[PDB]
Amino acid sequence: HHHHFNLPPGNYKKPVLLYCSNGGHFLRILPDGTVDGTRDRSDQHIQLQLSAESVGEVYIKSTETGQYLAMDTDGLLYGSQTPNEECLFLERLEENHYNTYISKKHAEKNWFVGLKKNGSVKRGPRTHYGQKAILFLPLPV
Repeated sequence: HHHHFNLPPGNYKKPVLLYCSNGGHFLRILPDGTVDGTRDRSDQHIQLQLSAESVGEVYIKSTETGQYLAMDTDGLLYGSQTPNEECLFLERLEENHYNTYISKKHAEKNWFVGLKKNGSVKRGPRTHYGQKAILFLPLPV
């Protein structure tokens, strides 16, 4: 147990857009497996479906391509065709409002899903508690 257990109130009944408070980008998983952010609300690759695998642990899946968000051994996010250990994230409430996603595999290292102000994803080791890059709001599609 390396992290707190404050959980967000939302559920996984329907797909969502994961809006990053840092630069206002939506998390996107492109067909080729690339992960980044875009401000284009009409983009077809920002619709994501979350599912609970265990209380507080989720998969984040592209509804358009079926790919799973995953963080590799060097902290880089990628789209995986199949669910694996790198695809589980600890979904937590942060600052009493936002959702944060910590890599379960690398939870002890405090590696988060984060977006920079320019729309590029942050590498795990460059993220940490306290940043704006790690704060997301799940918006209904």
